[PDB]
Amino acid sequence: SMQINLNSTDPVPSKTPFSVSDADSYNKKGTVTVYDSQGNAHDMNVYFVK
Amino acid sequence: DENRNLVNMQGMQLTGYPATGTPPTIQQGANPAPITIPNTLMAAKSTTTA
Repeated sequence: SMQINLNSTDPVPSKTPFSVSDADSYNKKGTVTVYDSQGNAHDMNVYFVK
Repeated sequence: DENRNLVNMQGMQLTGYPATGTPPTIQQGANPAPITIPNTLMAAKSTTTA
């Protein structure tokens, strides 16, 4: 689950590229840790782009 | 401490959000990584704009 609260007035026009680094292309970078079949941790990076 | 880690005494590691990029930025959506403070050098950064 992931309860997200976003600011209604936060746009991303500064950039369009991603590659988990182009800060300007997104508004929020969240990471959810999840487990695979051996429990190995994984980094669910989630990007919110208005 | 001698490992460049913030601790109490106790001795436990103080955690926080990791920094990334140049200049570093705070990944608030990232997991609460151990805070460390390297004593190594800031690399020169070419002028990009002026």
